[PDB]
Amino acid sequence: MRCIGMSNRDFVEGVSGGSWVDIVLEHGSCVTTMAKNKPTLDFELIKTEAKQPATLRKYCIEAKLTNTTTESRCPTQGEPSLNEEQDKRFVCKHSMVDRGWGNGCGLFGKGGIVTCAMFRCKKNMEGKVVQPENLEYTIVITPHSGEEHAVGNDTGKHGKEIKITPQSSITEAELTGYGTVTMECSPRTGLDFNEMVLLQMENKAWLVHRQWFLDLPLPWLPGADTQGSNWIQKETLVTFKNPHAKKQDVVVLGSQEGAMHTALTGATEIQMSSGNLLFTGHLKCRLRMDKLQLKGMSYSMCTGKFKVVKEIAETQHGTIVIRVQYEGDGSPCKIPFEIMDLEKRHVLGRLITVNPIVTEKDSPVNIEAEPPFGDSYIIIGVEPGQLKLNWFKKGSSIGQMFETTMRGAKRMAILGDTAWDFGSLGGVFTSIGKALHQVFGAIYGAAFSGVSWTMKILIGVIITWIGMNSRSTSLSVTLVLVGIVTLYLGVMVQ
Amino acid sequence: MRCIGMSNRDFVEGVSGGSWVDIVLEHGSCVTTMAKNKPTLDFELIKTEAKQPATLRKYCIEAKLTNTTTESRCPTQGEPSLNEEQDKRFVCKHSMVDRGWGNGCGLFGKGGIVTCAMFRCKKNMEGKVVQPENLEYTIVITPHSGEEHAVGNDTGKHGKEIKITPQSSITEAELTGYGTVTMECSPRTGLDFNEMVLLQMENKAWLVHRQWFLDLPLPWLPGADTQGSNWIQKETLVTFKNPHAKKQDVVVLGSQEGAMHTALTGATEIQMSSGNLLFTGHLKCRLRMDKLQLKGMSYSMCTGKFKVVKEIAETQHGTIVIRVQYEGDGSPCKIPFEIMDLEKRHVLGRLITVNPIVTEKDSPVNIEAEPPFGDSYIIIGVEPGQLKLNWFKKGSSIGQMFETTMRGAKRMAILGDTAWDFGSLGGVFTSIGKALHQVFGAIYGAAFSGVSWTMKILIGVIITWIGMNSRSTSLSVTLVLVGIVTLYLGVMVQ
Amino acid sequence: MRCIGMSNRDFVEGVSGGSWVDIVLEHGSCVTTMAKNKPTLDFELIKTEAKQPATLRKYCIEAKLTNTTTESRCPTQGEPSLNEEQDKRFVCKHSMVDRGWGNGCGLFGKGGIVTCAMFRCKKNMEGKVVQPENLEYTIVITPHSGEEHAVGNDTGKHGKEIKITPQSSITEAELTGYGTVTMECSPRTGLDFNEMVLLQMENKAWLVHRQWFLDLPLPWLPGADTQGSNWIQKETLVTFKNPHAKKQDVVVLGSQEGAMHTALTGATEIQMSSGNLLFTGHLKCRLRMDKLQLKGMSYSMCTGKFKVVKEIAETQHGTIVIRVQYEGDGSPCKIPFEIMDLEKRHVLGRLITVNPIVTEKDSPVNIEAEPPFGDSYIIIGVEPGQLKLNWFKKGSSIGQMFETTMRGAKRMAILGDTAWDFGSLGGVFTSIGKALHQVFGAIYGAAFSGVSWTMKILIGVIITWIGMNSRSTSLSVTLVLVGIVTLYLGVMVQ
Amino acid sequence: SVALVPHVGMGLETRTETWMSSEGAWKHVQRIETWILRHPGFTMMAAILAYTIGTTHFQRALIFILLTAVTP
Amino acid sequence: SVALVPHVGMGLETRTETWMSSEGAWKHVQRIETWILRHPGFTMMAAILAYTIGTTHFQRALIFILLTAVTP
Amino acid sequence: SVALVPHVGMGLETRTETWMSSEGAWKHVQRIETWILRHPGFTMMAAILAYTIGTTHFQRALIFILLTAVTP
Ligand SMILES: *[C@@H]1O[C@H](CO)[C@@H](O)[C@H](O)[C@H]1NC(C)=O
Ligand SMILES: *[C@@H]1O[C@H](CO)[C@@H](O)[C@H](O)[C@H]1NC(C)=O
Ligand SMILES: *[C@@H]1O[C@H](CO)[C@@H](O)[C@H](O)[C@H]1NC(C)=O
Ligand SMILES: *[C@@H]1O[C@H](CO)[C@@H](O)[C@H](O)[C@H]1NC(C)=O
Ligand SMILES: *[C@@H]1O[C@H](CO)[C@@H](O)[C@H](O)[C@H]1NC(C)=O
Ligand SMILES: *[C@@H]1O[C@H](CO)[C@@H](O)[C@H](O)[C@H]1NC(C)=O
Repeated sequence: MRCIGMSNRDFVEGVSGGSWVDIVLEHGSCVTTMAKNKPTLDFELIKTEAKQPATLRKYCIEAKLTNTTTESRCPTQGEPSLNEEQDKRFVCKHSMVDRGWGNGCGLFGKGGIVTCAMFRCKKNMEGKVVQPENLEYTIVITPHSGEEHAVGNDTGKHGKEIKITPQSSITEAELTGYGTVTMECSPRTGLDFNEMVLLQMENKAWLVHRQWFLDLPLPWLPGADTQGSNWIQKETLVTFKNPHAKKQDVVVLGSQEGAMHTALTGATEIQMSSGNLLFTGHLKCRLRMDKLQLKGMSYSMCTGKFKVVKEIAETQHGTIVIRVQYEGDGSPCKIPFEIMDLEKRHVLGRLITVNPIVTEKDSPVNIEAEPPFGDSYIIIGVEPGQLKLNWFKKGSSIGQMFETTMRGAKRMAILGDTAWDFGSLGGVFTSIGKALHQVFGAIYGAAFSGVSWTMKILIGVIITWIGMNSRSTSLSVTLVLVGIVTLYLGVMVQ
Repeated sequence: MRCIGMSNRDFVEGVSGGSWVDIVLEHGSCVTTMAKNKPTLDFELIKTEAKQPATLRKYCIEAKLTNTTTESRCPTQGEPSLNEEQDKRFVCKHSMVDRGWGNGCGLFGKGGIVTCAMFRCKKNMEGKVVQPENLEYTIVITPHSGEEHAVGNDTGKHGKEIKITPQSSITEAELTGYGTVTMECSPRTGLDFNEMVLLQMENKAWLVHRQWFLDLPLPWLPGADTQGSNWIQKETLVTFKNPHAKKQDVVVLGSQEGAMHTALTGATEIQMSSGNLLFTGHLKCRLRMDKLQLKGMSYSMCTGKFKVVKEIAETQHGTIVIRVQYEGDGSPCKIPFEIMDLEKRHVLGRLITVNPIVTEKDSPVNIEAEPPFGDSYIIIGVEPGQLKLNWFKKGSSIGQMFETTMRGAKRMAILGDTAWDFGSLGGVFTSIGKALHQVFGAIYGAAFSGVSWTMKILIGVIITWIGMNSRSTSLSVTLVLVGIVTLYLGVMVQ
Repeated sequence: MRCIGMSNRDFVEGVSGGSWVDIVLEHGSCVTTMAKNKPTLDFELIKTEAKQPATLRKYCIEAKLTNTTTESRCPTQGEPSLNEEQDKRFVCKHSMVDRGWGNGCGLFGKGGIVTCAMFRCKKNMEGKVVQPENLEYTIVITPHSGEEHAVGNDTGKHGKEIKITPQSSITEAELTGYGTVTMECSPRTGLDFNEMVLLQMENKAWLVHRQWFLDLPLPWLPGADTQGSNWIQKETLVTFKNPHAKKQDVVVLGSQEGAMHTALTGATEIQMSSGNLLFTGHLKCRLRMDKLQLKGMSYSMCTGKFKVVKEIAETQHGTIVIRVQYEGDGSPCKIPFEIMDLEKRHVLGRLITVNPIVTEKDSPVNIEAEPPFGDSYIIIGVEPGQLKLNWFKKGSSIGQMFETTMRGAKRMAILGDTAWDFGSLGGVFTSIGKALHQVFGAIYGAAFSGVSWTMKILIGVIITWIGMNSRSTSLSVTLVLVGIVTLYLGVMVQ
Repeated sequence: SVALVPHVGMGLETRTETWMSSEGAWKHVQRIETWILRHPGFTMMAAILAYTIGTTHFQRALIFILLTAVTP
Repeated sequence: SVALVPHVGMGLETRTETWMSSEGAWKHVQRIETWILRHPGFTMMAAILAYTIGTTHFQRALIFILLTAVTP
Repeated sequence: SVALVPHVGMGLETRTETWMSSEGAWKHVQRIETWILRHPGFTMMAAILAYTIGTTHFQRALIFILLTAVTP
């Protein structure tokens, strides 16, 4: 029910070998899991808690230069020295100026001049590395219970909250009346934090890459530093000018906060105010619904009447949600919800909300179902009191095929080799497919390691042109499909 | 004498047709003019006063967002309208969020959402423009007189300060006893300030191009604006993030002072505290020494002895400076300075300080002279009392030829067609040469408009390869010349 | 007289164009000059007083490490920092060590480790430079007078000690009764100290090259440093050993006195205890003996006899010295000294001590003369009392010519183009010869920059083989000549 | 500087849009187009240079766009 | 952004050194070298892609360096 | 170290004897000789390598002595 308001929503219709199914819950997305004789649930990864963060490296974004000292030396007499050079807090630089009789020297030439300035960092951004073992993925599990307000309710108090932690890969989620479900997640595999840093700067946090964070041209100090006075590579925030080769002036650059923000065009924004809250990534888990039972399966069919509380509203994927209130007696019962064609030969559409029941009297219950394309009749009640609701669902079979193909392609582009395990029930076919996709993704990451989307498009066009110009067999169409994959990855990014 | 301490020093040795000579005085360099019957002068453009600055455009570098309001609209109902939409102070951006029953809507889909935030700029930078007639070039003229404190005295109190103003082109300089000299500049020809902007930010000023300044992607307001509340192109300092397509939050970027300093890798810094002080650029104009006369030319040759106060010191260009004091009687006299060879047969080295005289008794006299390469005998006194000091100047004739060729090439690469007027004595040859160089520089600025030095080197080697590959006559040599001048221009940058 | 005891002695027999002759005085050698009707002189550059030395760089040769501290960092958590890293006195180095549960951390991998040790240099060496204007070449001039112990007397009190200084190049030397001589030398051109450094270490001084001194891999500080705590390139004396990647132990290397001593093979040793005393190099200059007069020319030929005090001793160059005492009356007179053959047809040998006189009665007078090869008779007295002294001088004219050619080749190898001025009397021939040799020596120094004598012999043999293998005309003989002169410079070295 | 090296292509892109996903995607494209409009002489010079260096009717446009985008 | 499109080559260069004259000259070269040593796979991929597209032994290396320099 | 780089060849040699001019002039030849005597296998290997790489009867000995000299 919570997954209904979500735009990018997925539907899993597979259980085998013990009702185990591998799904991939995303922060911005949500997965609707359904089976034949098992209740449907809605899994949404709503939060990721990262605890005990270890500081990796602190960069300086805005600094200041005090105690500006400068001393020149006569030509052919060595370099000038300063008592502040021995202190690495003072950024120093040597250059050559014009020395002559007018500067107090005896010779005319290029004399050495040293300029030092105490480098005091005004504001610094912090880099924290978190081990993949101290993660805490918050997952909400909303069962399709047909509540009055369960549809799209993101406030909570309708589903169960599970804190997936690597310390306990095995865990059980106890629902209200649906029993318990098993969710074995792999937080160490998906979204590994061994090469990711939680860069914090002025109440704004990003999930940056470690290799990109280490080579940032800014004055930095290691995380073990508690004084904050020593900075490595101070020349990145400090310039030395030699106007007219007369004297050397040292100048501190402005606040690099704007430069950092325009340098984080690929990093994902997160929340770090009191706790490290990652709201991005994915979490792949196997779900087992053996102990999960249908709530109200023992309830009989109620021969009462139903009333339409909320009109039928079609979602973005085609599933319609109808709110119906039971009028007759015997409130615990199974709603005779069906979807047939106009002639009513048989049930042509499927039900998203498996086994819709009425919990209490005078309680509008929500029922979600995927009707077929075209005109259809939704039957809600029994023969005497029956609601025959006519619904026209737009789209076609080839249209839905194209939409689901594009959705799968986008999922493979976003998750890489993890999307091949989404909804996978096992077998040799999906196994070799995931293996080949992992090999191809490794090759792609080796090739396309840090390129932009425009460069991706350009390289894809070049590869497609070379493949079209390739006259030999078994090599042209491979290059063409590689170019098409690159074009798709370029047009589908960010 | 002031020109001696300068490394980038030029020597003009030509006067004709009324003793007029065209010289380009630069801020970082200085010019030493000399004649055969007229005293040598030293010209240094030490300051440029730009008065009456008019603010053209104020850009914002650090802003602050307040009164963050947002409004979501149901799908198929248009875009949400707010009272802050008409307010130009509030920056807004429309987006699409997931709307359904969980958000208070009736339908499920992509509903419009607007988010407005009051754009309050806390720190900003200001661009000013000055009319070319509002300039005031401060030029110091230190004639070679021989004061012990005159050699390279940047403090002044030894020469004449001329305020070249475009309103008064022809100006006069009255020296102490050397007479008067004429300078006609009209700076409206060089350093066109109609296309240059003085950009001030946190007490740091730069001289940038007008087109580059007006194309800065930052929130700006016109200079005529006083309230400062209306900013154009606010979206360059704010980001509207839509996490999970649930809500659209706007966040202000950091201070763009560091990004601006990065964007000024080719701009020249100047001083702007109370008045616009340009310490860069050039001024090519004409100097007339017809009214100038030699000071002390009517004096006889004193027979007394001389003593060396300061030893002979060679400058970077090869001219040596000797500070000697007169001992005998008859203080106003002419120093018999000469530079002969080992055999002492005929003078070879020329005197930079022409007609050295003794002004007062017990006062050291400075004498600058260009000795030949190898050993040279400097004779300061008369036959009975004579200071025959031998000096060894390193280098060769081809060495000085290559040095002056590189100096002229650097001057050309810096000044465009303006360097062809340096030391120009008139005639058709230099005129057609300057015209051809101006045409070539126009085509170069059309081709090499705003490329970097690396791109300059790349295009140069590409043009050189194309010229070496071309087999046609009169097309390969010009292409190789274009390639090599592009190589030299790319090498000599900053 | 003083020049007789010298092993390396030169004889100049040329004066023209104003009674001037160019001679090159060396420290290890001496120059015996003579004219036709002018007294012979002996010039020996005995000392070079370098004054006003300016330290340009001080290298450390032995240090000690104190306050050795170290700390390791957990893997994947950055580098470890220390409070001593901000002090440049503490040499530090970062590395990786095996970190796991046994070391106190949780992760198993390569954790960062740093170790800082205070670099306190206990003993070091000092490098100074002296300006060419601050030199003082001490030259002794001993005229051939014939005292009792004047021959080979290196203590002094026999000639005049002139201090050639560049402050006053032209200077006169007043002898006892031989008149005055003129000698301007300009120590600037000979052995220029602009590219040389006086290196002092444990009361032992050397005259090193400036480039070789600046590129010494040792901890150095600029000469302007007065505290001596901050050093540059301390990693050359301080190494960090990490056995088995467990811990980084810092240790300082041994004292570099022996390494420097073996590194100063091509350097010439001098004395620097209270003043900079250079006892090496050369000084080429012109000597004018136009004012030089013969002492005792007004004395007539005495009739008294002489007695031999010391036997005739032949020097290393072929000249003989005879000590005779006058016995007759009228001691001030010109000794009738001559060298004839058996038949005594006319004089065959030349007299070194021009115009030998007896200064005082009963005082041994030393007479030097160069007899011809073979048998000769030295006539000392008049026919009443006459000393018939036989002398057989071994050698021949071809042997003397070969020895003179070898001496000239050695002088040209030691002084380069300066040796071509030795004994020069002007003219276009010697001028073009010196110019050609100067260009050849410049090319030689550009090719043979710092090669050793073994590598010199190797390249000489290679060039000789190339010349013998090159069959082209006017190009192979030059290669063979280059190979021969390279072989000669190799065998005549150090 | 740091702003010169962006965070694109790092492989950490997920379903949720990243920082500066709206304007940062076409930032380089629009800045290159504005640099072209402000400097057409260099664009036509690079075009004719690539035309004279390609001689294949395909690599000319490739070299032209590469030389136009490589110059910041 | 603002940091992009620096004020280089605008023709206002004079005898005096400009702002960020020491580090700003080799800034692009150093950042490209760093980006290459951090991602050599793309470097070898662009080299292989240009070796089969140049066919003149000169356009290969040119397209290679252009591809390695155009990527920020 | 400093001992590795000698002061020979600088051109400052004069008539007077230099520091360690007696034993320091032939020390390289002596050390090469004793190194060849201590390591005859590498000497023979360099000899046969220069013999099979020269094939000119002159470059063989040159490359041989070069290989025995450049190896400390
Ligand atoms: C630097 O300047 C401040 C303020 O003038 C002064 O208090 C301090 O002593 C100076 N020196 C250092 C090392 O901070
Ligand atoms: C410049 O001239 C003034 C005149 O009073 C003198 O005091 C000062 O020392 C001079 N500067 C020098 C010689 O550098
Ligand atoms: C912004 O909020 C402040 C908060 O008190 C209010 O005073 C002000 O009127 C508001 N401005 C606008 C334009 O809404
Ligand atoms: C979500 O559930 C809570 C339960 O108290 C309810 O108050 C709220 O109105 C629900 N939200 C919607 C949009 O129906
Ligand atoms: C090193 O240690 C000694 C004594 O252990 C102490 O006197 C000295 O100050 C220390 N040096 C430092 C802390 O730099
Ligand atoms: C050298 O001269 C000194 C001083 O005239 C004299 O005392 C000495 O005897 C002479 N001979 C020697 C061998 O020193």
